[PDB]
Amino acid sequence: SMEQVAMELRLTELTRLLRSVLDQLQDKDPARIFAQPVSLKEVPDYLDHIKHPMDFATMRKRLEAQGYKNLHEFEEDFDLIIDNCMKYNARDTVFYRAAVRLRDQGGVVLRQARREVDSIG
Repeated sequence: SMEQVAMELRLTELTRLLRSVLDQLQDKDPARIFAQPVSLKEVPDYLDHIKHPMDFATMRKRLEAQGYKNLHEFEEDFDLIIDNCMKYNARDTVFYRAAVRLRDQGGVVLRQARREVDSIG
């Protein structure tokens, strides 16, 4: 149908916007601490601690399959990156600290993304 097409154009444009959001958030991680899945070879117990692992490469795979229906879904995944780290790693670690800085800096990008998603529909 023409409606299904219109819908798919909206999803494609959301994907366009979320791809830009993703690039902006990932720039706030210049150390690349969150770029890839935590290695289960290198942290073999990880899944005993963290039930839903997340990372920026995993988000990008989902993004490129148009797997985020709305900004809320995307933000859920971003928040998992941060919250997983802040639980697994102690407060005094470079990892925890990287997550705090990512959360704080990402807030700004996400605040305007939400306005853009609502604004453009």
